[PDB]
Amino acid sequence: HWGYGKHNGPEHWHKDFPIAKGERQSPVDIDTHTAKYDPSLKPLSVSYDQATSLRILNNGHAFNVEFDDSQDKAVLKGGPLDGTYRLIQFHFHWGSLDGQGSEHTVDKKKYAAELHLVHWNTKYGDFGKAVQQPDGLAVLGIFLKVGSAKPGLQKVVDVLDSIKTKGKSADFTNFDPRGLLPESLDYWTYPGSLTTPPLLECVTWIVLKEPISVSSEQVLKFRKLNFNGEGEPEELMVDNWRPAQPLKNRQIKASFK
Ligand SMILES: Nc1nnc(SCC(=O)Nc2ccc(S(N)(=O)=O)cc2)s1
Ligand SMILES: Nc1nnc(SCC(=O)Nc2ccc(S(N)(=O)=O)cc2)s1
Ligand SMILES: [Zn+2]
Repeated sequence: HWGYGKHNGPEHWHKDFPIAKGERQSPVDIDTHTAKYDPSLKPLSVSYDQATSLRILNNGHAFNVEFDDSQDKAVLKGGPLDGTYRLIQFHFHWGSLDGQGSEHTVDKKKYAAELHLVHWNTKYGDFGKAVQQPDGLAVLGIFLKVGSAKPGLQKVVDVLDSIKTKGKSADFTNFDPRGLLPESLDYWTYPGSLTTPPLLECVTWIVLKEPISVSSEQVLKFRKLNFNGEGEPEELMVDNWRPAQPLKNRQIKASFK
């Protein structure tokens, strides 16, 4: 099955998922000088006051913090989006070292990690139908750099010891994802894809310009997770990022001057 190793990593994915070589794949490098300011773009509306986290899961590729998406709560609107997108999960991608880990890059700069808050378009009724549509998902991407600790991340960090291996989950209620946001909601946006198989071309990407700072100790704890299941050979969960893909016929738009 697919993964991040030499024999099953991103360069192999196209054999089982030929859309890997498609026209709107993610991530991409964001060339800041060629991204054009679009004054028609709206401020992003992130309304996470209500949300309701349920669980955290090690799925063998990353860990997902999952939300109850059965009601109109935790929604992303505005920005480049038409209509309302509901939060279902967030997860991260990160490196073996602080100098790599992000999926998107900024003028070729790689951040230590990248947070993806995943939302589905409520006009398609649920996530499984939404991923079959070109405007089905909106993923809010946030870069992580290593410096000061992010206090709002620590509850996530501390539960990781309980989901070390693939297939482990833990109750994870009352986690407020507002604690993971930077101050500014300035963003870049472009049409793309899921960055893991099945690589579906269903995502409006919204990537925040301002990174959050996390501590070295916080990211070191991400790197203690395992790709493998319990009682299998230990493979540290590191470098679970897809490299930048060809931009092809797309424009990246900036919300800010
Ligand atoms: N039952 C088994 N499933 N997988 C194995 S290891 C060999 C294997 O399946 N390799 C492999 C499978 C899929 C992909 S891919 N194209 O990256 O999804 C890459 C590599 S033994
Ligand atoms: N009916 C279906 N249920 N689930 C699926 S695919 C699930 C999935 O692959 N989700 C997912 C994958 C990648 C990303 S990402 N890294 O944010 O582009 C977000 C979300 S199709
Ligand atoms: Zn992701």
